[PDB]
Amino acid sequence: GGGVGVSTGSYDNQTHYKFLGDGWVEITAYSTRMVHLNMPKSENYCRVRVHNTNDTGTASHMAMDDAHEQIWTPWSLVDANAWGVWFQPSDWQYISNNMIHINLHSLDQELFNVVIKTVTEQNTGAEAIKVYNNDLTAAMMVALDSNNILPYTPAIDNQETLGFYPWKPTIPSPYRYYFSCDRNLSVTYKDEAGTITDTMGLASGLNSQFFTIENTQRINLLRTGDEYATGTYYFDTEPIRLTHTWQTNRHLGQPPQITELPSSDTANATLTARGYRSGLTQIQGRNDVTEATRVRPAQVGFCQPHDNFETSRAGPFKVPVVPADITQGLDHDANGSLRYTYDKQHGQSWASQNNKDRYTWDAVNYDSGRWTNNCFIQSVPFTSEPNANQILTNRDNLAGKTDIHFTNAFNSYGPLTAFPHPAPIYPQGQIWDKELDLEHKPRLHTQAPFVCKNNAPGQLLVRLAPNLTDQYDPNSSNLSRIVTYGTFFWKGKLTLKAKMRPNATWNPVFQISATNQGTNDYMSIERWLPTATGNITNVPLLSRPVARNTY
Amino acid sequence: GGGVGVSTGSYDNQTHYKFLGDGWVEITAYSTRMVHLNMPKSENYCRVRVHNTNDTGTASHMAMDDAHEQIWTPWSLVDANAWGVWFQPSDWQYISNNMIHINLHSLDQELFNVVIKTVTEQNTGAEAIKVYNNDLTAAMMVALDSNNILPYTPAIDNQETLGFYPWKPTIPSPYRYYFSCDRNLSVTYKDEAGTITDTMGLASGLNSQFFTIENTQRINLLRTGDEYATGTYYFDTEPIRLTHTWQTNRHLGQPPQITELPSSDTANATLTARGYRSGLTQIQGRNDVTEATRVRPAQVGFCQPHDNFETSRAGPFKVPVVPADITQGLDHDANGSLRYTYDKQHGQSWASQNNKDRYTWDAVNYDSGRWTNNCFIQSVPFTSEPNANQILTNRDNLAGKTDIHFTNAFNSYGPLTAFPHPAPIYPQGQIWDKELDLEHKPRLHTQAPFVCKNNAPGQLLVRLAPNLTDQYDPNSSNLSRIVTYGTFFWKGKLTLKAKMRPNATWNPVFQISATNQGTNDYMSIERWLPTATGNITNVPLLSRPVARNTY
Amino acid sequence: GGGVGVSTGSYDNQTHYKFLGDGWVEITAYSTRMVHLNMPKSENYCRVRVHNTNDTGTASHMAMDDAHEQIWTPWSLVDANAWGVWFQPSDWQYISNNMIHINLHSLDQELFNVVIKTVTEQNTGAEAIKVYNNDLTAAMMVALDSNNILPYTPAIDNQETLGFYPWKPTIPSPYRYYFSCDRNLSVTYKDEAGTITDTMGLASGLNSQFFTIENTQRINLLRTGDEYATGTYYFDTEPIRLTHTWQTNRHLGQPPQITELPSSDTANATLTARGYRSGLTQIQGRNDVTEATRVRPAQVGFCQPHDNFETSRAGPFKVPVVPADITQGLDHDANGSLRYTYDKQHGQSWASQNNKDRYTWDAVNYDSGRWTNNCFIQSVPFTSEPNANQILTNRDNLAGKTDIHFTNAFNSYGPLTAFPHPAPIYPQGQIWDKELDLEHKPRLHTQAPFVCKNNAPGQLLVRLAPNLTDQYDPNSSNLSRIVTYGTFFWKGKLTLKAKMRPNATWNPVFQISATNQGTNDYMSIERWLPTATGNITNVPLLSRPVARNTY
Ligand SMILES: CC(=O)N[C@@H]1[C@@H](O)[C@H](O[C@@H]2O[C@H](CO)[C@H](O)[C@H](O[C@]3(C(=O)O)C[C@H](O)[C@@H](NC(C)=O)[C@H]([C@H](O)[C@H](O)CO)O3)[C@H]2O)[C@@H](CO)O[C@H]1O
Ligand SMILES: CC(=O)N[C@@H]1[C@@H](O)[C@H](O[C@@H]2O[C@H](CO)[C@H](O)[C@H](O[C@]3(C(=O)O)C[C@H](O)[C@@H](NC(C)=O)[C@H]([C@H](O)[C@H](O)CO)O3)[C@H]2O)[C@@H](CO)O[C@H]1O
Ligand SMILES: CC(=O)N[C@@H]1[C@@H](O)[C@H](O[C@@H]2O[C@H](CO)[C@H](O)[C@H](O[C@]3(C(=O)O)C[C@H](O)[C@@H](NC(C)=O)[C@H]([C@H](O)[C@H](O)CO)O3)[C@H]2O)[C@@H](CO)O[C@H]1O
Repeated sequence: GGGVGVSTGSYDNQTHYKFLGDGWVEITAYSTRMVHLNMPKSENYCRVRVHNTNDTGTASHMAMDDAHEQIWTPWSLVDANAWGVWFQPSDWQYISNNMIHINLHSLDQELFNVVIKTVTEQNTGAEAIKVYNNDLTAAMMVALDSNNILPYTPAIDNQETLGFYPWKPTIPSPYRYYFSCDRNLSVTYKDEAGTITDTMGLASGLNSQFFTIENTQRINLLRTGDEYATGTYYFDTEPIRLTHTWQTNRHLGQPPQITELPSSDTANATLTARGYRSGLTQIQGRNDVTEATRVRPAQVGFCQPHDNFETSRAGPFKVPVVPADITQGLDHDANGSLRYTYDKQHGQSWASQNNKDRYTWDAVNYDSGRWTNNCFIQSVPFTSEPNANQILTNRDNLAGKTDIHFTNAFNSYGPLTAFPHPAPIYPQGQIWDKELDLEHKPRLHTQAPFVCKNNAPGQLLVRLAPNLTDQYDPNSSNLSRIVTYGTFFWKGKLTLKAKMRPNATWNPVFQISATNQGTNDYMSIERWLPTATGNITNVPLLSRPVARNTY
Repeated sequence: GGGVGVSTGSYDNQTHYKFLGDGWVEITAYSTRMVHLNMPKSENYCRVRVHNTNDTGTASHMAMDDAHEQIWTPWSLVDANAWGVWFQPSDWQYISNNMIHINLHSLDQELFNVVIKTVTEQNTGAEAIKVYNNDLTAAMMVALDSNNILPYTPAIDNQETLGFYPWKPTIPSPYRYYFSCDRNLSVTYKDEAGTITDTMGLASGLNSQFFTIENTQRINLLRTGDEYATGTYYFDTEPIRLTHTWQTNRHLGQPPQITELPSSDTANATLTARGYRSGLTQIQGRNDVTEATRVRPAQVGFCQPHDNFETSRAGPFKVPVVPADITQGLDHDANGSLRYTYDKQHGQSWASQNNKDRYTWDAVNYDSGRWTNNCFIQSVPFTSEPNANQILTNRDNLAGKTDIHFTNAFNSYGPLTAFPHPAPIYPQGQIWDKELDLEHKPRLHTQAPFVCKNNAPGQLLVRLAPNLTDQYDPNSSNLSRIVTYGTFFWKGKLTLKAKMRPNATWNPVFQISATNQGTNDYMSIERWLPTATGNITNVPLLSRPVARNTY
Repeated sequence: GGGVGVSTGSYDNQTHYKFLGDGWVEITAYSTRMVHLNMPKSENYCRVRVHNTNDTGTASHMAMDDAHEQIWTPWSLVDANAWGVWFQPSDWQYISNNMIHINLHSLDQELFNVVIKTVTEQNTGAEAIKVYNNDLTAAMMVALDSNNILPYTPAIDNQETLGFYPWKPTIPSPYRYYFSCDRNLSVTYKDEAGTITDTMGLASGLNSQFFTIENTQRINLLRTGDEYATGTYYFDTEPIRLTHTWQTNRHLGQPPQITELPSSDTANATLTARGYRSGLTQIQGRNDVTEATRVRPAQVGFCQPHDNFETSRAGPFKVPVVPADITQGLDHDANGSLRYTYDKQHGQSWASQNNKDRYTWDAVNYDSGRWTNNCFIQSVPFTSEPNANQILTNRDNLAGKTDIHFTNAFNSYGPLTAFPHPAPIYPQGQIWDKELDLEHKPRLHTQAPFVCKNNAPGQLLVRLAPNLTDQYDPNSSNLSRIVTYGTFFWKGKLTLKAKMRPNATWNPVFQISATNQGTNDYMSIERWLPTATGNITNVPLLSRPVARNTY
């Protein structure tokens, strides 16, 4: 039933594995958090703009423009979407090593053991002690948006999701969303003479959308004995592959036939002379077949315009880039490696004195990357040994500029392009994402492995109902109210489908393994262990350890 | 149902006896305690090491090395395993006198009448009074580990088990477990010149295990009206014998036949001359049969290496020793007598000004002990009247050292060895123990009479759920929280099977009996009685009073 | 049906995995080999002795004595018992990483596609060409001993088992067994004056056993179209644990309670003073409790007499030693680490110019090892700070000899001893073994994980039936016969039961992983890969990667 002095739920953070048959595993991940909620700093919906002129008023600083318009709401959201919420590091190891693909099934959520307290300051003076006592009749307002009427607002974008540590309490993310506003910011370079427009526009009768939680939602009122339960949500998603691909566009198909086996282990094999070699090529006018010029089934990976900034009405923004392997040439931005910034709750370490910690994720698929300094375009009719005018290298100045080269603006994407879908990032990364409502849709989102086809799981919104003092004027601009905060337990259940991997290879596969301390190896075990004072860190685990044959 | 203002359980500490048939008794022992729980001194799992260089940095002090590595947890354990929890002294007398063997059957446990209070300090100043008031919505976290996933950690090792006095409240033991770390400590003697290594190692990727209660367990949340009940656990164990054996290896079999009965009560009987005596001996080349040299069915008891310190990766440790009778020669360590150190809650007396009280338990089986100064080895071919070179005594210096003798290093254990299983120690001693997970297992554990064959009874873990103030930063290193403590009642039911003893002897058997005060006899009654100020002591009762025929 | 020109079997070397339910896996390993058989070098049973006087005629060389007596038989045995026959390296990785325990179920064997050819030398002269042609009517003799009447003779002892490479043909091991003979070899040291007896004895009417394959067995005759199939054999065995134990005798039980948590990550925690500490110890006369001297449930591991040579009638031999961890002190022989010697067929590399390759296997269980220089025995009554006469160290000269110390002769094994069962060695190691027919049996065999309780799987014996020329005299001492050899396919199916491991730990477990070439790390991948000329090596894989809680 429930009431004062009776718990409305239980605490389960453990993860379970059922083996359903041959190779198939049902993974059930329970997660529970104690959540700390503060009375909102304003009772009102606010429409606020951040316009930073100090940064953008001076030339060439375009890329740091923050200017936008947002609706601030008194509500806060409980957002469970990150991988670090659901699993402990060893679970991720076990899944990553043993399973060929995995998929989302269902999601459950609960709120229980609501506690609301009021704060009074007794013994006013140098002592200034605070007294804490229960308000048994106070309520917490809870709303779930199942129909996704409100703007969809993943909390992991700002790393505001529930913490990754079962035994540490966590806080909600305050709910907010963008509002339509036009921005004009002119494009300049460093120390350029002129004037930067740097203006924002008036509200648009066309594009204005102001949503209210109270008008769009059914709000449940939870006192202490109350509990709230979301129904079971079911994902419709495609499974993601947990094995990386090594196999480049030059590894596809049948190798050339060697003339004979080499005599010693140090010797190299030889091939039929390229003039006499059989094969298929799209080069005209030459009788040759070379491993580089032979036709392949598809383009694996593609060149992407990198550090591309395009401007629509809202302002400049960087065009996303499909994550691919940074090659031996290490260039990160061409291949669009992800870079995370996160706090102690989600990562970092309590030993760290910095405000945030940063990690650059490199794609684990060694096939589709591009190494730009070694890319080139050659003139037609094709020739062996091109001269300087017959080949375009990455050392060539585009539009007479020293640091701009054709690979900056070059886009090779086309019908023949094939690339792997990027990989989940265990402690910090977005599990699922809502699909855009546009008619023509992207083939993949960049940050999130799973995209909900029809309807995303709802956003769970909470706030404290206001406690009013004895004096309340509805027409007053300032509102006096009782200082109040609350805590509650969030529990959720995430079910996944996965399948065990085969091993057909003679040789041992790569695995995620712990390593002794004292060597600086990334997997050195002490990083997953507590310290003497209880400091702990949770760092990104490599994913997709095991290789796969593409073709 | 339960709620605020309704008790969720009852208090039964009394012990019951059912007589089920011929000689068979079902013993049901109820025990109840009020338990006092403090908010944990840290919210974090901590990995801490104690390395005492002051003791081990100087030579010959090896035996006092404390160095290890442990995981400190915020959780506390309620541990009912000691004999002093379950029985009052007269119950132990009654069982020990009348019963030939006894065995464990089942165990139940309950938690009820949870009370949680918060502490505030009013009237700040010289008065500095504390105010106590109920937090009705606060919860206590409870976890039972049935599957024994967590490291198994008997609280009686440190004497941290629940107190032995029904009317006195008791406290939990904080839960902690060892963590893998390597230690190097060199071996030295007193005033030896050199350097002692005395180092500890870095964490091991191989051996590191860090467990979390939240990740491995299902935690129940208990408010005031809530109660928790363990299911019934069932022991699989072998019964233990409650009668001692007197019968030495020289008492086995048929005595020699006397020539004639003696003439007076003071006279001694005589035997057939050893040269003419019939018998069986393993001595070669002599025609004799003596009571000492005649063959016996088995070796009763065996010589043990004593004060043996062996070193694996973790450090030096003393090898355990099967408890046996300290003989007329009184030597304790050769026969491995147990020595307990315990506090007022478990023993001692509230009249005592010492921090702890100490008792040395001597084995009650008078057969299998070894008296070392009278042990010797004799050369082959055997001879009567050996000279100094033909016999090895315990006065002989081994490796040219004054205080080391062969009985230190000598191990006689073999296929013919038979010894009694040691005995339970009533007020302070471990009732049951979990079996090691190794493949080749010890025949008995040294401290505990009962060893659980398959799965030990679960460990019962508790903590207070954190109470947070109005200001909580998840990323802050320091955590401010409301001062909170709680109390609850622990109740348990331990069922035992026992069988009454026969008496076939003409003469009266030895019994455990009280004795008048004024003589210093160990059983003097005032030790079991309260004092004027209420001080009470509970001291070890001898066990296995009644003799038994071995063969 | 079968006949000339029809194959009687198929080639399956692949390994299969069925998932039967929760955590349970049925592993089916097929293995197939082409076997090359030569006409035996003698048609007779021969009783031969090797007596090497050159080695043992001179003092101190006792340990190299090879002297024995054997029955040489014309038969050869096909022996499938090694782990390297059944699995490819990645299969062993997969099993070793993911499975907590494993057990033998059944064994099948087949012989098919028998080919027998005769050799004639045409064009006698400098050319001396050999001609090969089929003898269609020739037969191969096949016998399986199900009842184990013949002496049991594992071929892996000499590393004569079928090769580890599916695509490489292999040869049988010629069948032979020991014959009873007495040897006298006196014990001497280097450059000792005297005479060494070094004799062997005459045949014993008591102990002589001469077995014949033809008299004890039913032999099947296989021509080309014939095939042979063993029935299904079923093992009765205990499963073996695939997880190592780290937990030393000093890691057992509850750690001491620290006074307070340390202030900084560099600080060490402190414990209650040993004089005031509660606990249980077997030391008498001291009021202390130390981590080294506190009582533990059992002895984990034990000291073993090492390089112990005992002599029965047959000669000197080294006493086996239970494999245990070689500690930080690295001493191998005290802990009995295994050392293998093997050829290219079973290992090594075809790049190697040495005749054999050698590997020393160190036990993977980090608990039960002994580090001998740090072991010591201390005098009674116990004292802190012993002087030189009060402690026996490993630097102390035993019997006045420089290099002999008490740990050489010291045996701590007893009732309290517990140790792990050693681990399987993947490429080279014996899977199963027959149990000795003695009444009192060893608790484990040293080399083989699995011991057959009742009846071992039969030995499969083969030979070519003799081809006789036109001239045959039964009474002639020399036998002229047609040069003949044969080939056949051996196929076998080994079924195993295994169970997946749980992971309850927060931190990542250690795993077997491949590693990039260019670092000298043991797991560097190129060792599992072919070379340019086709050379390949198969090296021992570490086993039991994942840690386990002992207690
Ligand atoms: C090209 C050049 O001149 N220098 C580069 C250098 O920029 C690059 O990274 C630097 O070098 C250090 C090497 O110890 C780190 O890699 C630093 O990166 C940090 C970061 O991104 O801020 C530090 C941070 O602490 C790290 N993360 C954690 C959880 O500790 C991350 C992390 O290692 C990476 O993100 C991995 O993806 O890196 C940065 O100052 C180095 C890279 O080796 O190469 C030089 O040539
Ligand atoms: C050999 C020698 O030089 N002297 C020994 C002496 O060590 C030994 O014990 C001492 O003598 C007194 C006699 O009154 C006690 O036996 C002391 O032992 C204590 C102990 O272990 O600390 C005192 C303690 O108070 C006692 N326990 C309780 C509950 O009161 C225990 C207890 O009596 C024993 O453990 C019984 O097992 O003993 C100690 O100072 C004596 C023993 O008689 O013999 C001398 O020769
Ligand atoms: C104590 C001392 O004076 N020297 C030891 C030394 O004996 C010991 O081993 C030697 O050092 C080399 C180091 O490269 C090898 O370990 C050699 O061992 C061999 C062997 O057993 O013959 C060589 C062999 O090729 C190796 N096996 C394979 C398959 O390649 C094996 C193998 O590495 C081991 O058996 C592993 O168990 O070793 C030997 O000459 C070294 C060990 O590091 O330590 C010195 O201190």
